[PDB]
Amino acid sequence: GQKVHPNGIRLGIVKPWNSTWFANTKEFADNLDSDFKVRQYLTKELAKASVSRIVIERPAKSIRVTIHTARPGIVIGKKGEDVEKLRKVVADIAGVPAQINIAEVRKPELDAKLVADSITSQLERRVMFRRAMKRAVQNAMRLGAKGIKVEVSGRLGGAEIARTEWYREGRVPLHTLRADIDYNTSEAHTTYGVIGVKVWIFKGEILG
Amino acid sequence: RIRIRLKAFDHRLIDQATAEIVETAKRTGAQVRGPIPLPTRKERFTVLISPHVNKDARDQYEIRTHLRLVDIVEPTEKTVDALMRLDLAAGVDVQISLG
Amino acid sequence: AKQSMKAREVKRVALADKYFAKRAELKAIISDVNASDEDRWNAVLKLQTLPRDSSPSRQRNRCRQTGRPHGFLRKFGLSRIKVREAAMRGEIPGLKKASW
Amino acid sequence: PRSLKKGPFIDLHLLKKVEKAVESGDKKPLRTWSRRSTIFPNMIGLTIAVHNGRQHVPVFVTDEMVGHKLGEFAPTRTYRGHA
Amino acid sequence: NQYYGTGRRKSSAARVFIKPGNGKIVINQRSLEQYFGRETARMVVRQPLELVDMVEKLDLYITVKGGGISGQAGAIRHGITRALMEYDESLRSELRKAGFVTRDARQVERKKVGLRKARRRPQFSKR
Amino acid sequence: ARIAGINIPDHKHAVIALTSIYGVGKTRSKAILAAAGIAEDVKISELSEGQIDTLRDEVAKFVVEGDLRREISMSIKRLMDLGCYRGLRHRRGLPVRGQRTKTNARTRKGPRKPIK
Amino acid sequence: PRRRVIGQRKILPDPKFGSELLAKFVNILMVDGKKSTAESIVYSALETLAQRSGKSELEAFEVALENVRPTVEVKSRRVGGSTYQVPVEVRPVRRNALAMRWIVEAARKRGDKSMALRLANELSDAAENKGTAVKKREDVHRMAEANKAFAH
RNA sequence: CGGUCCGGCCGGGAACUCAAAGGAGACUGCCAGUGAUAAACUGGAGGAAGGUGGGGAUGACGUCAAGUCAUCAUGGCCCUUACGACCAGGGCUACACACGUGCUACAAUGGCGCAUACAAAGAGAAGCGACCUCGCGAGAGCAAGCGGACCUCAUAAAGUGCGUCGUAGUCCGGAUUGGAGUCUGCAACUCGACUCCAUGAAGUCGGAAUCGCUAGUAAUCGUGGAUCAGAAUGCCACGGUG
Ligand SMILES: [Mg+2]
Ligand SMILES: [Mg+2]
Ligand SMILES: [Mg+2]
Ligand SMILES: [Mg+2]
Ligand SMILES: [Mg+2]
Ligand SMILES: [Mg+2]
Ligand SMILES: [Mg+2]
Ligand SMILES: [Mg+2]
Ligand SMILES: [Mg+2]
Ligand SMILES: [Mg+2]
Ligand SMILES: [Mg+2]
Ligand SMILES: [Mg+2]
Ligand SMILES: [Mg+2]
Ligand SMILES: [Mg+2]
Ligand SMILES: [Mg+2]
Ligand SMILES: [Mg+2]
Ligand SMILES: [Mg+2]
Ligand SMILES: [Mg+2]
Ligand SMILES: [Mg+2]
Ligand SMILES: [Mg+2]
Ligand SMILES: [Mg+2]
Ligand SMILES: [Mg+2]
Ligand SMILES: [Mg+2]
Repeated sequence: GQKVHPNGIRLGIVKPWNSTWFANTKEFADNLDSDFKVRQYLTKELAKASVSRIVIERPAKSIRVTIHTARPGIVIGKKGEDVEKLRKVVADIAGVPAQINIAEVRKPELDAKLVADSITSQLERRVMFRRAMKRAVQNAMRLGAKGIKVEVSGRLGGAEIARTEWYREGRVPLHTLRADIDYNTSEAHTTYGVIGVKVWIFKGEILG
Repeated sequence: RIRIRLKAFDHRLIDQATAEIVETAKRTGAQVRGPIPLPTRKERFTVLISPHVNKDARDQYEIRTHLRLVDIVEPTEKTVDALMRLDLAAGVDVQISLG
Repeated sequence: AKQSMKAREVKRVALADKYFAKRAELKAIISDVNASDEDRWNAVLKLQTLPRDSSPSRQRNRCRQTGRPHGFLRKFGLSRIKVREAAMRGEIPGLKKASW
Repeated sequence: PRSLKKGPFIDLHLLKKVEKAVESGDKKPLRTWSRRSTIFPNMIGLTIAVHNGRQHVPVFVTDEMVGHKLGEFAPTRTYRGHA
Repeated sequence: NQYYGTGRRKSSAARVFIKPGNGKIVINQRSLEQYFGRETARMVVRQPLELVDMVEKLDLYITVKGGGISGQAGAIRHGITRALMEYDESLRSELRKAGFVTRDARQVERKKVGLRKARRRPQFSKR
Repeated sequence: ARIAGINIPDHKHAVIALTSIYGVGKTRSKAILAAAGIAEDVKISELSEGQIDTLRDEVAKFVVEGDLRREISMSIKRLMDLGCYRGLRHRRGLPVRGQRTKTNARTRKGPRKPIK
Repeated sequence: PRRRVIGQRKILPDPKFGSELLAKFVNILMVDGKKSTAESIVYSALETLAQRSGKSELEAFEVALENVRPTVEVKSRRVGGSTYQVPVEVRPVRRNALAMRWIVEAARKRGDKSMALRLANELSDAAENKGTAVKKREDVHRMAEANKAFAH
């Protein structure tokens, strides 16, 4: 293994964080623990709906969860019922008075997490992995991103030896530190094992 | 005087937050000294990155706490209620003390 | 690690924060300069009668997500591999790669 | 070494067992896992069956052992030789 | 009357105030011979006033902080040359020939990872 | 010349020649010269018998060669006949106070014996 | 190197005399970075040697070094089955380095009391055309004079 | 400038070091020659730095069935009143041997004692712990300041001045061993660190071979942090001479 995390190398310049707050040297670990509890809870619950990102933000002794999702219909459902049903239990998990903001994403076949869970769920319901990859690749290209590179890996539907496929198209420079490279990965649980999916999507270079 | 000491993680956000507090305090009170900077606390960490065995494979990370100090020398009766009313931005900690 | 080990560390934190009082009591009565000598003997003996798992020096610092014993970091609460995974996903604030 | 201000160290059950056995006065082996306890002169003249990990090795206490903790007379490892 | 120069070196910051005088080279509230215990360091202090003929023509007032003996002395030299180019302004070609104005851009190199120092690797061996 | 029954060197300095006895080292020798009033800048040459009388009294106040060798031999013998862990380690001939013996115990194991 | 043609390295002269040759000599004498003790050694040695010989330290050190400068040196070529050891005309800045290096190596190999006296005695012998440095120069030069045939 | 308890120390003062934030700046820009009118190179006047200024970060498609099922996740198999648990004690620290990586040395460019000067980076609340008293010391007791450009860790050392030592197993080296101890900790025997007194092994520059390094590098000297109740000759960093 060689490469760098392409989100972590751009955590400073172009990509923002996923948990922005401040602590002393005394409550830093407990902030991390309650953050990770609400992250695992939110992912496990609204995994049927397609979340994309979670901005955990705790301004001044109250928590705030901004859920970037694509389909708000399974997040909300009826007239603001399940969102408060989630909000009281986020307050229950973190122990703090709470807030939940729920935001949409436009073009839900362009972010890095959504394409990855699409290929993941298709591989769980047992489609051809080449059809899954090539479908997602040409969907992102006709949606108009500059680049996409997808890569599935391991136990590819009927093998004992585990090869690693990747397709690129467009242009997607990774050693550029000023690009906008949405990277994310995911795991498919099949009875052939764990099939790993990674996807880079280059949206556009950003200037100073 | 009430001294204001603002600690944060992002220098853009801390500049915007001290800008909003200095203009809100300037609108009401008188004799704000200035948003001075203090030494940025550069906490550092070294992690082995291999899960089993490589001593020669390491990353090093920093948490760069930026820290500003804004002084208010002549508070009126209501600037202290203005700042205790003022909800400050998400990701900036503040400490205020008269004396 | 094993789930018995994680619950074992929860047992240790429970007994430590339970008997935080009596330990400071008997260690004052041990370490004080002017003290009744049989009271000092009784302080040592009652300090033994306390359960051994109620020392703060007995709890190993586990990870707070996977219980890996070696490779802790106190300002994060997580092990080194999980803190690399979380820091590169971006769940820890202000944590970029230290280039100097 | 143990600090002089704390006195010596002997745990509750060996101290009580020693005092009961010296108030009675019998010669049976006092079976004892407490390897770390400082020998008192009220333990002089007794057989102490110190656990060495594997078995209960016996020591017959004399006047010379007045400060030495009990595991000095009980080698934990076993080394015959390499030849 | 006075002139100002900031000199910098490895970790030394020097403040030099040049005046016309008789030879008083006073550095941080103690004399030059009481400050520097090396004639090489005193040489590095008085080098540009050896290039020009102003050894006893001009006094000064010098503070310095940080660094070491030679680092402090090199910072003194840099501040003095900056102040002389502030003073007569015509010795720019002379100080460029002397190689004194050129701010010494060397620093302690940072110890990298896996290496015992800045560049020394440990004892590699095939077995 | 003689101090506590054993000769000391003559041309050397005072405490450096007084360190040449089994039992008085540099600190105890400095304390001896402090109690004697002879400062430590004199040689053993040009010292008179009154000063050697003071030194002999003050040195015999301590525990020096013969009694110290009885002390150490009786202490090691006590450990060995007691049969404690340090006694067992002394009669084996290995490092006592907790060193390692996978390598580097050569002060107690002497040279490196071949296996042939 | 292979690509770079690197020139020389500027070293500041001594505060005593201004001699770049003495700057090179105190650098070659100094070990473990402590320049001050080697400065004291070379200043004491030139002071006492000029006090014996009469004349200045600069002229005395220079002529006793000129009596131990090499003229042609030896280096391997190997190309047959045995090692050719061809002679090479030295460079006019490298002969200084060889002279001071052999002098300080003979001074370290000497058996005197202090290194000031070691350098003093070795450079007085190097003025009187005797000593270990002089014999080393003469034997390196005589090996080059033997292998004069490989001036191909 | 004032007032000086002579200590930036109190009125101050925006000039300075400094602390950040925003910038300007270095790009073959200018010149000459070579060069195919080109790419480019050899130079040099300017400039704080001349050609990538220096250092880091960034590790292409892939190779080695490389490593980890013991961070984690997981297909299958195996265990299920036990291969799962819980507790006490022991072991992971053994030792006729061999290797790897380091530290201390073998000394006079040095050792010892007495004074004297110059840093950078950091870390601190179950914590850092001044000042003052006691102990030769490790430390003890009292205990303000402090979430800290505020106080504490904390004296930097090599260096400088003087004295001494006289090339020796030495005033080198410090191992090992006995006694006496302080701290941490329920608990220092196996099995901690450190202090004091004493003891003072081998070693007098290293065969075959082999390694690191091109400049603030090598070499040498100190200091900190993480882990951490206590436990680094390591690891990660910072400066000093060079
Ligand atoms: Mg990498
Ligand atoms: Mg598990
Ligand atoms: Mg522990
Ligand atoms: Mg260095
Ligand atoms: Mg290593
Ligand atoms: Mg290796
Ligand atoms: Mg080898
Ligand atoms: Mg002795
Ligand atoms: Mg030019
Ligand atoms: Mg140029
Ligand atoms: Mg690059
Ligand atoms: Mg394999
Ligand atoms: Mg157990
Ligand atoms: Mg181990
Ligand atoms: Mg005292
Ligand atoms: Mg001396
Ligand atoms: Mg010798
Ligand atoms: Mg010694
Ligand atoms: Mg001693
Ligand atoms: Mg010998
Ligand atoms: Mg190189
Ligand atoms: Mg620490
Ligand atoms: Mg520690």
